[PDB]
This record gives sequence, C-alpha cells and structure tokens, in this order.
Amino acid sequence: GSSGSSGNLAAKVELVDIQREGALRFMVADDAASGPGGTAQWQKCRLLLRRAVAGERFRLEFFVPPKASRPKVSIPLSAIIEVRTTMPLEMPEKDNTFVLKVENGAEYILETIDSLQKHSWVADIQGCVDSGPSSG
Repeated sequence: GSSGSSGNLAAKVELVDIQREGALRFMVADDAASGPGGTAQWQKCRLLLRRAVAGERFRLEFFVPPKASRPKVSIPLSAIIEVRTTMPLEMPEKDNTFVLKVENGAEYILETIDSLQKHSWVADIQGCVDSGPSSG
C-alpha cells in the first residue's frame, strides 16, 4: 500500500540549498510601448536561485524591486526550456548578459556585474534545468 511513485532520493550533500544569489538588472523582450520611451528598460531586481520543494527541483525569483518582501516575476526552473547567451543587433553584445527562454515564450534579458558573474549564473540555471530527472 502506497501512493506517489516518487522514489527514494536521499543525499548527504554537505552544500547549501541556494545555488547562487545576486542583485542585477532584468528586462523582458516586448513592445514596452507604454509611453514615449527613453530610460534604459533595465529594471532593478534581485536574482535568487534556490531549490524548490514538493516536486519542483528549482525556481527562479526576480524580486522587483530587489527590496520587496516577495518576488515580482517568480518563475519556476521548469518553465525554462532554453537559455540563449547571444545578443540582438541593437545590443552591443554585453559580456555580462544572457537571455532566459521559458515555456511561455518569454525572454528575460539579465545583466550581471561582469562576464564572470553572468557566465556563472548560466551554469547555476542550466545545471538545474538539466540535472532535473526525466519524469516526475
């Protein structure tokens, strides 16, 4: 007698749940024609990468502002289907920027301190999205 079919996943890992956390700017590729336009769409937010519970492996949180008690654009790590590290023609191809393609056809352009932080992040996310098991 049992229910769930999850399995026995026990790891004595001696590491921290939070993979990576930092305060960087984020933006979504869209019309954004909500006015005249000008100021750098770049918005202040805090990126917090932590493992999720109740199934979900991980979940990305975009605290906007980064001082808010709760995340504004809290997206699950499951939504991410592909992370493009390329840049458009209107972008100077910053060394500290990356795109996040979710399952809802939405790209989130983020900008970290330097090419050092950026790359890292791409690893914290990709390392989770992929790591996740095939089923359940």
